[PDB]
Amino acid sequence: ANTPDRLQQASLPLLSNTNCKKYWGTKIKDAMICAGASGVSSCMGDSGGPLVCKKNGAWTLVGIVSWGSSTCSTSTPGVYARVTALVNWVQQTLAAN
Amino acid sequence: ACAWCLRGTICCSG
Amino acid sequence: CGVPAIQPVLSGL
Amino acid sequence: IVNGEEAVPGSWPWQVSLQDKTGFHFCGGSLINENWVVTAAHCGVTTSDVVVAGEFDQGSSSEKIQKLKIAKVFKNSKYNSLTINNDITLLKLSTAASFSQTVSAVCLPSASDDFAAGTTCVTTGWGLTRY
Repeated sequence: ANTPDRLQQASLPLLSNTNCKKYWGTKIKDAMICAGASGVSSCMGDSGGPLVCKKNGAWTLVGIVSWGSSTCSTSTPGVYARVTALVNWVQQTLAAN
Repeated sequence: ACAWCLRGTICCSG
Repeated sequence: CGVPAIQPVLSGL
Repeated sequence: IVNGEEAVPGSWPWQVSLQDKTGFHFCGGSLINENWVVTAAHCGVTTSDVVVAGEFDQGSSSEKIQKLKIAKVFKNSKYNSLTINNDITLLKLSTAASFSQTVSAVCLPSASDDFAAGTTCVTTGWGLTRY
């Protein structure tokens, strides 16, 4: 159980907040989004890195690695900060600093 | 259920 | 933004 | 990442490693322009830490990396450490990255964009490959 020296990548599907709630219940808030439950998982050391989807062809920041299962179970979905619900805050901040 | 960081108190297994 | 100079390759994509 | 795979070297040019002064990696983040990085609020970055861009193999010096210094840290003031809600932080760099073949930016969405349940997306990092 140690760190990989070389950068890893993995493909995974987004869930609805309705299905994600079947695993995590009331811990799921409006500024969160889930992906996974598909045979892969993020794990300790990945925190703060990207989840990206294609929009108009370009890779676009949809999530930020946040939290999930304490054993990194590949059966359970992972939880990510939802950039769409936070992007206007990003914009204000850049604009004023 | 815990944060997926490495160093700290909110991180899984500390 | 969003278009690397080095194209990523993924298993099954 | 559990059950993932090595990336083509240089193919995720926005991926950065956040390290302390001894060179220990503790979190990741993403470049959004020459001056700004987006990461998570629980990571607890301060102006003591370093931003490392352009790196593939953490065990080898066959790379042209940039070690960047942090000017200020903007934690989201709605961040709640009990619910891990509003988990975003912005890092302004005191020295700008210079964009190249292996270093550049991810796109930001509009608030209004819709990413439909069941879309195939992608995640990257240097985390544990097993518990």
